[PDB]
Amino acid sequence: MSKLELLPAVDVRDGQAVRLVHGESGTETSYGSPLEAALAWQRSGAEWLHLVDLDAAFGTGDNRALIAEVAQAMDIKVELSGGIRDDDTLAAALATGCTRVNLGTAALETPEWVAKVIAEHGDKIAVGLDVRGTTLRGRGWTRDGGDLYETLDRLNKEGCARYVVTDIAKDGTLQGPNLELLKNVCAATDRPVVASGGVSSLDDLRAIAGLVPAGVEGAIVGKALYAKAFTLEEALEATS
Repeated sequence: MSKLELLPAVDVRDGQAVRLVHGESGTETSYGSPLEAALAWQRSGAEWLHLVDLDAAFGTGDNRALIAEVAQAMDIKVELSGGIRDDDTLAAALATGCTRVNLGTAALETPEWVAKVIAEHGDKIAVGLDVRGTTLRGRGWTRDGGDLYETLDRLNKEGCARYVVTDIAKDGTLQGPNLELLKNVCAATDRPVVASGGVSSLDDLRAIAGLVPAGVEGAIVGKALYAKAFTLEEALEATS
């Protein structure tokens, strides 16, 4: 009923809260302590934290203990992502008591594993779709991931509860969300869609909120909050 969920992000690389541009390794701007960033969002009224281990995502080690420390400090909902691609990584992620995880690369690379984990864990699983036109991209050996609609059909029919949708071209660039893409994904499923990437302004958040009736549930917000484009309090006011 008009409300858009907001998920301020903390992405971790080499023990730091960082923002990348187009999700590309080596474009890091560091914002200091992940724990302090997460604590600040929570103090500012966040209902969700979107917490990401980028080292795990990129295959350059991991920040497992730090990610756990951050999650333990949260009294709010936590959506956890980054290199979750096998049983052991999934087990540790879920042991945080996070509200849900995101699987990204895994859905392209081992579709049978994603099917199994959806079946076993239900709506504790959401799948990230990283879209270039109509093609999906991952972080393993797969620049080609598959056709967007074929992957959505397979995941829909396997019972996937929720999708996290990113246009790599808008990521960390502050150029506005890809509304056409979000709406195209809403056409292709009845499951909730979470927008990820591209937010630069309060008006961008209002535009994403305008898609709630079409099936967009929330928006993950990174660079604009760290850049102080607006305060989390202002964002919360604008998204009902």
